Amino acid sequence: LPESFDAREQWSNCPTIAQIRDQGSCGSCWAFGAVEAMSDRICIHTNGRVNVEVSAEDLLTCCGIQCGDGCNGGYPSGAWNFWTRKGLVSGGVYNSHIGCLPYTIPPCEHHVNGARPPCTGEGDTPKCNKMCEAGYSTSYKEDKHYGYTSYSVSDSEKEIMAEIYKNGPVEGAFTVFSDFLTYKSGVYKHEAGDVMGGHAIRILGWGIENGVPYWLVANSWNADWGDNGFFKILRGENHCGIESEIVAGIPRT
Amino acid sequence: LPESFDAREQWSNCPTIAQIRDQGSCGSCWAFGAVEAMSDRICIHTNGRVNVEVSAEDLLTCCGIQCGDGCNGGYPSGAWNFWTRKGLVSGGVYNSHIGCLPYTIPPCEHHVNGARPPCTGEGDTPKCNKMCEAGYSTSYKEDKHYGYTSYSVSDSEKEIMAEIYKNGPVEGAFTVFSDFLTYKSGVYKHEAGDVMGGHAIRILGWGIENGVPYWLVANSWNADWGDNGFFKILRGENHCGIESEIVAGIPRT
Repeated sequence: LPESFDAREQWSNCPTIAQIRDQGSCGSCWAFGAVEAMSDRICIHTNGRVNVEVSAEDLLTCCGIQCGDGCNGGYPSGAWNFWTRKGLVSGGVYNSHIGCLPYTIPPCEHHVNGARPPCTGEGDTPKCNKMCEAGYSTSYKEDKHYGYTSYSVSDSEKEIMAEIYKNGPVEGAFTVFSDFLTYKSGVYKHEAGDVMGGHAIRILGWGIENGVPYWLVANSWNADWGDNGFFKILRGENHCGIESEIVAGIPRT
Repeated sequence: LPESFDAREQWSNCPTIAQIRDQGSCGSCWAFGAVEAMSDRICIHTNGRVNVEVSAEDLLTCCGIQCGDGCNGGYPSGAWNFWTRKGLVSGGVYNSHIGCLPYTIPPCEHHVNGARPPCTGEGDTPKCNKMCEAGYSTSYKEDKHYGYTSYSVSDSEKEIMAEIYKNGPVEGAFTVFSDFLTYKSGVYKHEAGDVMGGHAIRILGWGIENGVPYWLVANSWNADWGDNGFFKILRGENHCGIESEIVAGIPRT
């Protein structure tokens, strides 16, 4: 296995892999981490032939109790589970107007002095409407994209690495401390600050930066957070349980 | 698979299965759900031959950063990794003087009234003393028992059940609300309640209360909290994440 890896280089024809989104003022990081990596994988699974942004709207509103409690938080493995069964329509970003269900919660500043509104506390969850936005060609039903299988990956570096290399990006989670919130670049290790909680993310590569091994990680706090919305985190010593909740799946053909 | 199951009667030769520990004033439930399930497994796998209380003290204090922040909380999957690599010594309950390193943190009252002092959040992590207590027949390095494997179990009801039924109780986790804290009897469904955090526990069976399918769970809050130390929580609904984070392993024997 190579000394570093990027899903975006390895599968450059797939655009969603370089994309960064915004969950807004809603705790849908469980939903985002999932729908991001599904998009990457549908594309990867099809040599590019299929290129869908899978909807964060669909999963967040329509999943139910299995995924947890919506904008108040949720469970990744419920996400991929719902995907293998009820499956997931496409949906661009806020006012993208692409696919079936574009995401309907606005972008905001996540701990950064920008020009968009302040995010403020987890939004409330919207209802589930089994119908694509008006203008979209096919219906919700016909627009579903299915998972064939989903699974948890074990706490083993080499294993989480083999998975990203062979099947594309995965979903992870980790404890979040205050000192995280103002990350800018380099490799995040924890030193200071209080607990804030788990928070789900999409892992898309690994590498070494000045002696230090890392996971390359996409956050859903838009691109003016961190390193263009991405970040690196210590790899190897379960740092913040980053290696404890890897979940993944294979798209149906 | 059976419609009902109890590891406690499946392997009645295996006493640790029926035992409720007390974690005391320390957030070491991640440690307690693992050594508990590990003991159960060492007993089941050697068919009776080896019977030990695996030490909570050793895990909690000597595992380090791969497991978390000790008494402030940690990560089940880093516990089972530790076992497979560095091993765990024998330790019974507080003032048992059984085994190498018995637990050094006092039993207390956990969201109940009782004869014992109230628990506290304030819980320092005892240091990693790599010495068996005085009297113990065998030295610390000698008394270590090792994991052969550690693995995450996928979010599948039918798959979780079959792991237990074929291999022993498991460790797992769920999101705790405040309505949980005052449970007594019956099957847990989260109705009301506010969010309090994760809780790592040990699952040892399943069944059906009045139509309601549930999982049999050992808490580590002593026996006067709840149903003699155990509780039932609903099944098949990833309810409060119960089917989301299951970890296990096979003893080296």
